[PDB]
Amino acid sequence: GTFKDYVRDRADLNKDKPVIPAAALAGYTGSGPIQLWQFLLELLTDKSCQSFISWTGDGWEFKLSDPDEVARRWGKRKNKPKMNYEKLSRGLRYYYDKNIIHKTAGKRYVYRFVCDLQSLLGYTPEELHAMLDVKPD
Amino acid sequence: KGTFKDYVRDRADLNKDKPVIPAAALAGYTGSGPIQLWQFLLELLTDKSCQSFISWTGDGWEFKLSDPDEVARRWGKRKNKPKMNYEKLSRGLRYYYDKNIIHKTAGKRYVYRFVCDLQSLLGYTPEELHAMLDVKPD
Amino acid sequence: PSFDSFDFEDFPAALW
Repeated sequence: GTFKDYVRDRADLNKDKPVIPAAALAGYTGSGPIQLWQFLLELLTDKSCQSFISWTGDGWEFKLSDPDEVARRWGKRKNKPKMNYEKLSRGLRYYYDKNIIHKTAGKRYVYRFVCDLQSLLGYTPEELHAMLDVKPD
Repeated sequence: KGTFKDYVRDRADLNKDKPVIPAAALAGYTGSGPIQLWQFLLELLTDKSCQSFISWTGDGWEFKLSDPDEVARRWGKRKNKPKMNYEKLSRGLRYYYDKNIIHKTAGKRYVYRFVCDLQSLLGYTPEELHAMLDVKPD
Repeated sequence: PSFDSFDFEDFPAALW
């Protein structure tokens, strides 16, 4: 119904409680609008998003169980209704070149933050895995 | 500045980042994707750590910019517009007046009022928010 | 109410 009920209802489903909020991370880095890598870190730290995106238990490695869903939420967040994983994948190559995110060789739809994300976020991979109750693969 | 972890903790100690109406959450509710100016203002107006430069007047949805420069600065930082200032912000607020969302209070400077039916959208009444935020009326 | 886009040359909307 209203926004108050919208907040209530979603709270009952344990949504909107990411460890690393994208807007909060953008404020920390001073980027202004959220960027794709911050958007992914929010989903990856949102227990309600583990069905379509989650960590693998190996450091900063993560997988996209439903790559089409993560793209839909990225399009709805940036007013790109025609956003699909095909386009979203194009934008990920930027993060490959800057050594921020790398594809796990020999695994499809699997990536890893190869930057010193521990020094940036102040979290270890095992710490977030425990908070998020991640089951290693 | 430390890590993001320290960043969140430092700001929590200052009672920041606890707005009643977060802009990002409101943007998801309305489906605007990126946050819009009116959502940003509602976040500041429901964030007690921001009352030194923006606050409710105690009269309905009326609010004042005690420091318009700080509001413009924070908007610029939030949207990566380093050249943002009151002049551009004022032009933006002028666009909202055409759509009958925000009107300016005549006789007072930097005082505006949400004219749309905000109570029905948010589920909060003006006086309810004032009480939560400890608004001292002007 | 509806919140149509606010995007002008003297007041451009941010995205990325």
